[PDB]
Amino acid sequence: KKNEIWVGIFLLAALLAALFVCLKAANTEPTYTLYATFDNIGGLKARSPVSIGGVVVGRVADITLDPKTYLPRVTLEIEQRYNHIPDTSSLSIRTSGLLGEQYLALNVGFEDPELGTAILKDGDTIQDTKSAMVLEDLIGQFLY
Amino acid sequence: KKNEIWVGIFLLAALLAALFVCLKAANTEPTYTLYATFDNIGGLKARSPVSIGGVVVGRVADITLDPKTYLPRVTLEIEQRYNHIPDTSSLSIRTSGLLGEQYLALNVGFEDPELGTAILKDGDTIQDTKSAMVLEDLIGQFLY
Amino acid sequence: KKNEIWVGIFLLAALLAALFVCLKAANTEPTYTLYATFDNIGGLKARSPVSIGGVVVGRVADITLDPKTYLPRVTLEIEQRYNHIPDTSSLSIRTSGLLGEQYLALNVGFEDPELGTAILKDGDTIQDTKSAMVLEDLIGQFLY
Amino acid sequence: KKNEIWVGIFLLAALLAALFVCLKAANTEPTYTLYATFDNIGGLKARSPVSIGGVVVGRVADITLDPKTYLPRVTLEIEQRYNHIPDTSSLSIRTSGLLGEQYLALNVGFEDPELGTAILKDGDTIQDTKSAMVLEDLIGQFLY
Amino acid sequence: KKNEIWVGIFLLAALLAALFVCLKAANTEPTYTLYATFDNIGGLKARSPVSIGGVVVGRVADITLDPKTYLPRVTLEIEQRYNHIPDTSSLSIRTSGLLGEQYLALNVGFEDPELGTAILKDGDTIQDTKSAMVLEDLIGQFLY
Amino acid sequence: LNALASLGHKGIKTLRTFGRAGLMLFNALVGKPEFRKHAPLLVRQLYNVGVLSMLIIVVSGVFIGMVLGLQGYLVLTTYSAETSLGMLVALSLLRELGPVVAALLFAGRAGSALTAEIGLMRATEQLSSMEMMAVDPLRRVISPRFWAGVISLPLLTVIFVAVGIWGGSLVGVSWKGIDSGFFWSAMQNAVDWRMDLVNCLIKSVVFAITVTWISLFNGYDAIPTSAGISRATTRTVVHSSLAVLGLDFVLTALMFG
Amino acid sequence: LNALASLGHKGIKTLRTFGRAGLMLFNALVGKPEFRKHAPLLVRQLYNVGVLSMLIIVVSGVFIGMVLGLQGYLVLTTYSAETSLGMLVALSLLRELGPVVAALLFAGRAGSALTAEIGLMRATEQLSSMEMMAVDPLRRVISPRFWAGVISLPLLTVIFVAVGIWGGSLVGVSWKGIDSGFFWSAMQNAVDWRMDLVNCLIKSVVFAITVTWISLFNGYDAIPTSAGISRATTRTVVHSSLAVLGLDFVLTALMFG
Ligand SMILES: CCCCCCCC/C=C/CCCCCCCC(=O)O[C@H](COC(=O)CCCCCCCCCCCCCCC)COP(=O)(O)OC[C@@H](O)CO
Ligand SMILES: CCCCCCCC/C=C/CCCCCCCC(=O)O[C@H](COC(=O)CCCCCCCCCCCCCCC)COP(=O)(O)OC[C@@H](O)CO
Ligand SMILES: CCCCCCCC/C=C/CCCCCCCC(=O)O[C@H](COC(=O)CCCCCCCCCCCCCCC)COP(=O)(O)OC[C@@H](O)CO
Ligand SMILES: CCCCCCCC/C=C/CCCCCCCC(=O)O[C@H](COC(=O)CCCCCCCCCCCCCCC)COP(=O)(O)OC[C@@H](O)CO
Ligand SMILES: CCCCCCCC/C=C/CCCCCCCC(=O)O[C@H](COC(=O)CCCCCCCCCCCCCCC)COP(=O)(O)OC[C@@H](O)CO
Ligand SMILES: CCCCCCCC/C=C/CCCCCCCC(=O)O[C@H](COC(=O)CCCCCCCCCCCCCCC)COP(=O)(O)OC[C@@H](O)CO
Ligand SMILES: CCCCCCCC/C=C\CCCCCCCC(=O)O[C@H](COC(=O)CCCCCCCCCCCCCCC)COP(=O)(O)OC[C@@H](O)CO
Ligand SMILES: CCCCCCCC/C=C\CCCCCCCC(=O)O[C@H](COC(=O)CCCCCCCCCCCCCCC)COP(=O)(O)OC[C@@H](O)CO
Ligand SMILES: CCCCCCCC/C=C\CCCCCCCC(=O)O[C@H](COC(=O)CCCCCCCCCCCCCCC)COP(=O)(O)OC[C@@H](O)CO
Ligand SMILES: CCCCCCCC/C=C\CCCCCCCC(=O)O[C@H](COC(=O)CCCCCCCCCCCCCCC)COP(=O)(O)OC[C@@H](O)CO
Ligand SMILES: CCCCCCCC/C=C\CCCCCCCC(=O)O[C@H](COC(=O)CCCCCCCCCCCCCCC)COP(=O)(O)OC[C@@H](O)CO
Ligand SMILES: CCCCCCCC/C=C\CCCCCCCC(=O)O[C@H](COC(=O)CCCCCCCCCCCCCCC)COP(=O)(O)OC[C@@H](O)CO
Repeated sequence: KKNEIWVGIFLLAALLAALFVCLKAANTEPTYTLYATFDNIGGLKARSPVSIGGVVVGRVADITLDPKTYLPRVTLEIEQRYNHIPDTSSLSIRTSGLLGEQYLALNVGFEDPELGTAILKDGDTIQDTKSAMVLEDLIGQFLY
Repeated sequence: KKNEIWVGIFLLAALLAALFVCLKAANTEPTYTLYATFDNIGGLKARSPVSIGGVVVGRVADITLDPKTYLPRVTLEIEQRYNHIPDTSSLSIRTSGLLGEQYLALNVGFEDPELGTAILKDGDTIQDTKSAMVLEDLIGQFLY
Repeated sequence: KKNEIWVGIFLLAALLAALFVCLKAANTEPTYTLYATFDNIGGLKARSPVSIGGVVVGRVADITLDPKTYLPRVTLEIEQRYNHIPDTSSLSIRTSGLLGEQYLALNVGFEDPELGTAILKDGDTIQDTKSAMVLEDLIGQFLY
Repeated sequence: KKNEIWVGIFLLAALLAALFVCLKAANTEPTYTLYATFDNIGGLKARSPVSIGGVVVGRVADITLDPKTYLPRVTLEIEQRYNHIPDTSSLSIRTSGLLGEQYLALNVGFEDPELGTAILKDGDTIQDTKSAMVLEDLIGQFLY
Repeated sequence: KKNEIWVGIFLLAALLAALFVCLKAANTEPTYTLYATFDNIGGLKARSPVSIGGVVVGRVADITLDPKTYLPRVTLEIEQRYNHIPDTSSLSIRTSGLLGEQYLALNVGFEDPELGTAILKDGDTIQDTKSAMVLEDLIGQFLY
Repeated sequence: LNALASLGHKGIKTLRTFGRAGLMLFNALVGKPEFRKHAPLLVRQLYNVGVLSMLIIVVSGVFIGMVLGLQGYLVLTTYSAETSLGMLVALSLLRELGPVVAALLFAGRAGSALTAEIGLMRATEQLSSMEMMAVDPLRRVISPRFWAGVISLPLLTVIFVAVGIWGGSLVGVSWKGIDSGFFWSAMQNAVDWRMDLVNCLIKSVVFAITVTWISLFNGYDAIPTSAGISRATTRTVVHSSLAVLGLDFVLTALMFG
Repeated sequence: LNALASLGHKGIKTLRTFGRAGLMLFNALVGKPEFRKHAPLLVRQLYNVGVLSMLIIVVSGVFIGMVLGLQGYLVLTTYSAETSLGMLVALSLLRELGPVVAALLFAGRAGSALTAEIGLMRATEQLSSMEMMAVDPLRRVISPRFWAGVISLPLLTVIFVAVGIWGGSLVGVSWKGIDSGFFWSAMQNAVDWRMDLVNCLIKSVVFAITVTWISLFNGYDAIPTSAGISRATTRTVVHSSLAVLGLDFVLTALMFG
């Protein structure tokens, strides 16, 4: 008919308008890869956040202990927007609540002084990589 | 039947008018925006409140880690009632109990002496901004 | 006459069930009003109890942060049975266990030694008072 | 032919739903066996992980009690990829955060020095094998 | 109809035979009863287990505060497998984690010296039995 | 397109089904009070809707409270918080389980029996023979059954919560051995009269209007055959359960958000 | 006494109602396999029972998971444990809500449509005219509808749990702003394949046998009038909901006790 098509068009407009009002509400990105080697990581998993000052800048997608020396080797995915981190940076593992559930804190120890310190790029390796605390040798630190 | 359509249009409009009033009252006041920068904000998410001695006056809109220095830049929304805050006023991050959420303590550093310092308005920055505590440095430095 | 008897049993069962919920599952009197101004009240709320020695003697009515100094001005609803409170009293805010609710610990200054020291009656204010704790100044006072 | 198409869509939806639960919501390999006898295993359980540096390298079976001395006997299922563990190693039981699970922290004695120190493979025993904690002897070691 | 009754009797019997097997397997081995007395048992309820280094071997049947001296008298049920525990074996009350249940630690501290000490067979008492602990006087003696 | 015209055809006849439902409830509840003629009619319908629904409400409330008491015990005993079991059982019934599960069982038992009754009165021409005696069947048949459903679901909800709390204490105190002084006193200072008892009654009144209006209309609008009545009885259970669970989310975001 | 004789009279005719139900299921499922005649009959009944129940299962699962995500967020945010919301939502669906609520909606929608269908086939003498063609109606009518109900309720339960977990993450991650790496990884090492995934399937198979057997028998044993069919359709919803909730307590005490 005539008004039957105008009713079928006024509904499909409203049906896709709510699909654009909700999917655009409540918020892909290019990344690059870093590597780091710790002694103890315990509690860190894949998709754990990487934070600078409390703001999440990356993820963790690996860990994978490596053979022949038995140390863990974390692989990071920092976003492409934060492409100015120097190589003098550190990595530490923080606790974030209870039940484990650790994350990585990347402190941008930026110097850019003499000698010429290089910006971290795709494939490089952070060297400091402090460790995760254990809580059982801290009370052995306290009691002996 | 010329009446079953106009009743059903009014009935379906009166349901979604009730549903829009209900969903708005679950998810105003003129406010004025403040900006501040911290070294570590850990736990402060969006919509976390700002308090005057325990009474909530403000909010947090977005966190937004700043480029070219890599420090977070939190955006406040102080309400328009409390318009005599000096700019010697401090900020801190506190826990809200023992296991609570996180909040911003707007420590009002009252001076108003023979100084001639202004109050604040939209777009001015607080320079005190101590940081949030970590729970990892203090066990590392008190217990070594 | 069989249907009207069973409706009377159905209405009697719903009244015994509403008495069981309102009495065993959930458990107006003339009061009077006091005043106090604390430095920090953090966590206190309207309809929170006041207690002398542990026993509830009144509530909290409408905290309402005071202007011109921005200190919180707590005002109370103490009940007419306890009309002998000396005005050399104290107040503290305590936490009821470790993760419990937060309440006001009205300490009674049981002296009335000389001066004919007055009785808190409607509109009067308290001076001593005490401020709640924040857990960041606890570790600040411990290890600095 | 309309009914048999919709049954095929109903069977396809139940297979995509079973893949979503088994992969994103819940996430046989040849292994080998190591032996250890602790003094106290408090909280440890079958199918609990073993970890080197934080990374899971095996599980726990066989937690039964050893007669004639009444000391707990634990034997492990370490995986065939990590066939280089020196038998001068250590063992510890740790608590995974503060209220988390119990796990075995296999410390690797990375020397393989003189005398060609052997490789743990099937049936071998570990002899360092520290302890678990009880929380009573913590404060007994603190204040006596 | 001579068959609808004998089928329905067999069907109703096969349901309550299934319901009796199921309810029994949700709420054996010969054991031997043991008794002990404490000064404070706080938290130890019925059906709380007894452990050898972390492995549960016993139960608790009833508490039964004894008249004429007013001390509790807990009744144990050790399994018949572990028939070499001497009369010098200690008992203690422990927490099972940090916030756990409560349990009895059957410390098998056997000397078996040059003189022939006996075995805890049925109906004999343990005299070691330290007590449970309370964190009220312990804080009251360490802080005074 | 021949698909857009068929979709707008179903979108028009959905609008005048909502309009027929608004005219049925308006012409049933409005005009000439008649408190003496309708008072015996209310008591008979309060038997069919309310008294005959007490078996599915009392037996289901005891089992649901016993499952809540058993499943909440195993969670709380990890953190040594098992004296808070009565607070957990009572609050999870006064919100979200007392209102919702008693409305889903009301829609299946009393909502199906109301659609089947009215559609049978049109298949045997009882509603047309009342119009011939100059009696309005919307005021005489529909409206005593509406008020019987709005009265009896708030009364069946408070019985559901009462025997559900008793079944939870039957597991916690009697079987597991929690101290009964700690069990009941932790419940009494957690349950507020405004946030918990009044909000339970607001939910069960909104649910009672919705379930009864859907159930009365689907019998009044049914096709008066033996197969068309059974199709409308199934349509009541689907439309009532999607409306109870949908409104339960909107009222949860309002009351406790 | 004249009361003890009337109680023993109802206790005898309850025994031979259980005996008629055991003879109906035994003579439907036993003898002469017939895999080729019954394979087109299974696919048509798998449409009526399974495909036509997907609307009430998908829409109810999203709303129930969203209420669980909103109500569990307000509890966990007191103790700063809100990254454990995904463990709470997934475990409270794999036990006690996935099996139970999908069985109560299966009993109201597909259980009512099965009692109404079979009782209509006896009111129009379709089952008696099949015996006159020397076709057994217990093997040809009853048994394809039994296996369609035992197949489709385990398949509808796994769809209910899947869209319920998605609705819980839709509140926790998208609206409240929990870190999505913490949300999903805390769920994955809490959900075990044996204690959680297999125990969800055992419950939904025990519920599928019980609901389908009750629903097929109440249509086969109904009084073949238009009022006797509607009485048997209501009897299915009451007997299925009391049996699902009763068996849910016994299986909870076994599996997780
Ligand atoms: C110095 C050393 C320090 C050591 C310290 C170490 C230890 C420290 C902590 C230990 C653990 C603490 C234990 C916590 C125990 C307390 C847990 C508890 O009681 O939870 C209650 C559950 O009620 C609730 O809302 C949950 C109630 C609703 C539950 C949701 C319904 C479930 C089903 C969903 C519906 C589906 C649709 C219907 C199905 C068809 C919340 O009540 P609440 O108190 O908050 O008051 C109400 C108001 O404040 C809102 O919260
Ligand atoms: C379509 C056919 C219509 C048929 C109508 C059928 C019958 C309609 C209702 C019957 C009784 C309702 C029982 C509800 C009892 C609850 C009534 C109640 O006291 O709740 C008040 C709020 O209510 C509220 O938000 C408003 C909530 C109540 C609404 C619940 C029913 C919704 C539909 C009602 C529509 C008719 C209303 C006509 C009003 C013009 C709270 O204040 P309260 O003092 O405690 O302390 C306030 C303190 O917090 C500060 O002062
Ligand atoms: C004081 C507070 C007052 C608040 C007032 C708020 C007003 C709330 C209105 C409720 C209307 C209820 C009317 C009943 C509508 C029930 C919905 C319905 O009809 O069901 C299906 C559609 O479902 C559907 O698309 C999905 C239907 C939605 C179900 C209705 C939800 C109620 C509102 C919840 C929205 C939450 C939004 C949350 C946003 C975050 C029909 O398909 P179907 O052909 O198979 O039929 C079967 C047969 O035809 C088989 O051939
Ligand atoms: C030094 C200073 C020290 C300071 C330290 C201070 C702080 C210390 C503590 C802080 C608080 C801790 C927060 C606790 C957060 C964790 C809470 C949580 O996740 O609970 C889970 C809920 O799953 C559950 O079973 C609950 C699941 C089922 C829920 C019941 C269903 C609800 C409805 C009922 C059905 C009605 C019938 C159907 C309706 C018609 C249990 O999973 P769980 O991990 O146990 O693993 C499974 C297995 O071990 C069994 O437990
Ligand atoms: C009345 C008409 C009858 C019609 C019959 C209809 C169809 C009947 C079933 C169909 C498929 C069932 C799917 C269930 C899949 C679950 C099967 C399953 O693997 O579960 C096993 C236990 O099961 C168990 O307790 C027993 C539980 C399964 C029973 C669930 C259905 C109950 C009724 C079944 C009656 C027929 C059974 C005939 C058997 C003789 C666990 O071991 P699993 O290797 O994982 O690791 C063991 C590890 O812990 C140590 O080795
Ligand atoms: C692998 C595991 C296998 C386990 C196997 C276990 C076997 C489990 C048997 C289930 C039988 C289900 C058969 C269906 C029985 C359903 C019960 C029933 O018929 O309902 C009413 C009786 O309710 C009643 O007294 C109460 C009926 C009880 C409901 C059935 C419970 C099922 C078993 C749960 C017991 C938990 C015990 C827990 C103990 C701690 C009848 O009244 P009513 O005239 O109005 O009729 C309406 C009409 O006649 C109106 O005129
Ligand atoms: C189907 C059953 C039909 C029931 C029929 C309807 C039931 C009733 C409806 C609405 C409630 C009426 C409104 C209440 C009237 C008063 C409303 C009001 O705001 O006044 C409050 C008094 O509270 C009051 O004493 C009134 C409180 C007394 C308790 C009465 C509450 C009604 C209980 C509801 C029944 C539960 C049954 C359903 C259970 C599932 C003052 O503030 P409140 O003192 O806090 O602070 C001050 C303090 O801190 C000291 O200064
Ligand atoms: C409607 C859908 C129809 C589904 C059709 C039926 C689904 C399947 C039924 C029963 C399961 C089959 C029995 C499992 C066979 C194996 C049974 C078994 O006991 O073997 C275990 C292996 O586990 C294994 O790899 C087998 C584990 C692999 C995972 C397969 C589990 C089946 C998942 C269930 C589907 C979920 C869908 C429903 C979701 C609601 C060994 O012990 P486990 O290694 O632990 O310790 C050792 C470790 O610590 C290292 O030494
Ligand atoms: C106390 C305060 C609370 C009160 C709560 C009030 C809530 C209760 C009000 C009315 C219910 C009374 C019954 C109303 C009618 C029952 C619902 C209905 O409309 O029926 C069918 C559903 O259509 C359907 O696809 C379901 C269609 C969608 C249902 C509407 C969803 C709810 C409203 C969201 C707006 C969406 C607009 C678009 C979103 C922007 C339409 O039949 P259809 O044509 O197939 O003909 C074929 C054959 O089935 C009958 O002719
Ligand atoms: C865990 C459980 C917790 C305890 C639960 C206790 C049990 C539940 C308590 C109260 C609910 C009872 C509601 C009272 C209903 C009374 C209303 C009534 O009389 O209804 C008539 C019969 O109803 C009826 O089905 C008679 C109702 C019978 C009630 C069910 C009792 C079953 C007891 C044996 C079961 C053995 C199981 C194992 C038990 C150890 C229906 O006829 P109608 O009006 O149309 O015309 C008149 C003419 O036909 C009646 O002769
Ligand atoms: C996979 C493994 C799991 C499988 C699970 C199996 C469970 C499913 C099995 C069979 C259900 C099939 C349908 C069976 C029949 C449906 C239940 C039934 O018996 O029907 C009525 C209930 O009677 C009633 O009072 C309900 C009566 C009590 C129901 C029995 C409770 C459950 C068994 C507890 C024993 C109690 C003994 C005493 C306790 C010591 C009796 O009609 P009545 O005479 O009124 O005539 C008048 C008119 O209603 C029909 O003639
Ligand atoms: C929050 C929700 C989350 C998302 C939920 C998405 C919605 C749900 C998704 C999938 C379930 C759909 C199941 C697919 C069913 C398909 C099976 C089917 O075709 O059934 C026929 C119609 O069914 C039907 O009611 C047609 C089913 C319609 C499905 C409902 C769509 C409603 C959309 C507009 C609502 C506006 C509300 C506001 C939205 C913004 C029944 O005829 P029957 O076979 O006997 O003979 C043939 C001849 O009669 C059919 O022409």
